[PDB]
Amino acid sequence: KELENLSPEEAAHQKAVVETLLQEDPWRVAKMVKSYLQQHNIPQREVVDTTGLNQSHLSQHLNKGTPMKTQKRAALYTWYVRKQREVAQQFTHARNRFKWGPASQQILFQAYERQKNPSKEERETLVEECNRAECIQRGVSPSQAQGLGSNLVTEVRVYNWFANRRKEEA
Amino acid sequence: ILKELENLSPEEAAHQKAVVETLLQEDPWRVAKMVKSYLQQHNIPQREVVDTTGLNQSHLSQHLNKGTPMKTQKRAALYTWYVRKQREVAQQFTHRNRFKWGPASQQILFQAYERQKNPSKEERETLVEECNRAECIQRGVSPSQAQGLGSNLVTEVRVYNWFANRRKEEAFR
DNA sequence: CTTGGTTAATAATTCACCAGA
DNA sequence: TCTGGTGAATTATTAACCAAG
Repeated sequence: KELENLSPEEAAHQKAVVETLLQEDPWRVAKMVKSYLQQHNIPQREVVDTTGLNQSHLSQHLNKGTPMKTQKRAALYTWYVRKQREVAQQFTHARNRFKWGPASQQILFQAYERQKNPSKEERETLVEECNRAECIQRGVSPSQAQGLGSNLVTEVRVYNWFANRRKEEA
Repeated sequence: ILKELENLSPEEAAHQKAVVETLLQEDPWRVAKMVKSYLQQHNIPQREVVDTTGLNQSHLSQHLNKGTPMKTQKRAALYTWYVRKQREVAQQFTHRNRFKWGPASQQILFQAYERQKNPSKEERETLVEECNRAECIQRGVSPSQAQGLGSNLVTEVRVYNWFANRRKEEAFR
């Protein structure tokens, strides 16, 4: 079961962390929040949907060094620190639209450069070849940590990454 | 309250039905490029099209900027809109939509800035008219005193926010 | 299956807009 | 004479179906 996602002493840590970041340099902290969001391909939307921060604003702050009031940044830094409810999910092999991580794509291109063939066999030869990459890229790495949740490479996807790439070239 | 007392002309419409009827045979993409260049030049919000072409924003874009296949009926709504749109040639003649900076105006504003960020209202309303020139010129009809740029007509306030923004554009890099 | 068509979503961008010093 | 902060709006880009050879 779950009985850990809430510890006062532990939480204190979360909180204490936010006040170290809200004292650090915003853009330094920002590009940290970005890198994570990147590494873990987390829908920008998921953040907004919860911090109540303005999409345009957030984007502008994470990609451009646009000024964000402390209280706001507090909202972000928190969500960020509390988000590691995600490692608990990659630690226990036990919505959001799927997103192709750069890692999986760099290879998705192979089969294409090699042979745009959609073989439901030489597909898996990449499905777990992507997921192994996705898992690697984002800290963890057990070929089996299924904590990829919604970003997990599947054939309800790979087949499409080829399909689409097809409808492209002329 | 400008007039268009021929707006509903027999021949006039007849010709419209024929041209869309033509492009509809022409290469779908060559037409797009055409529709795109018009939209670009006159800096028309893609959105204005979508609202009245009942076409899918994503779709309209993909077709116009990429080689995305669109079935006839829609591409029909497009052209029809396109040719009907070329009505506003009246607006530029007979001397509600978010404003936008055409390239010609912008390439000119960078100087008035890289030169010296001087936002002197003495120099602002000087620029408004200089860009407002390029705009008309870039888009044929050059009757400067023909506020035909309508929603896209450069104003003192714009150049302000522009300069303002560009300055504040110099943040964490 | 897959290619013509098509889009709900997501997010970068653009242009503003406002509070004070 | 703006400038930190902010955001409603617009649009390129995503990852999808879906009908039908």
